[PDB]
Amino acid sequence: GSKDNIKHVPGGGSVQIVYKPVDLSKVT
Repeated sequence: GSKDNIKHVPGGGSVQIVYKPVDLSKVT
């Protein structure tokens, strides 16, 4: 019913490290 089932990746971490490493600890 479907072609080759082509994969699409709108987002797979491609977005850019959204999770910021904690910078607050850095302040000390």
